[PDB]
Amino acid sequence: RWCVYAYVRIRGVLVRYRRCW
Repeated sequence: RWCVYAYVRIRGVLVRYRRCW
């Protein structure tokens, strides 16, 4: 019951996104 963001390597770049349990 929590959510957190993370960064992924896409297009040789670092993109941030939001995640949830």
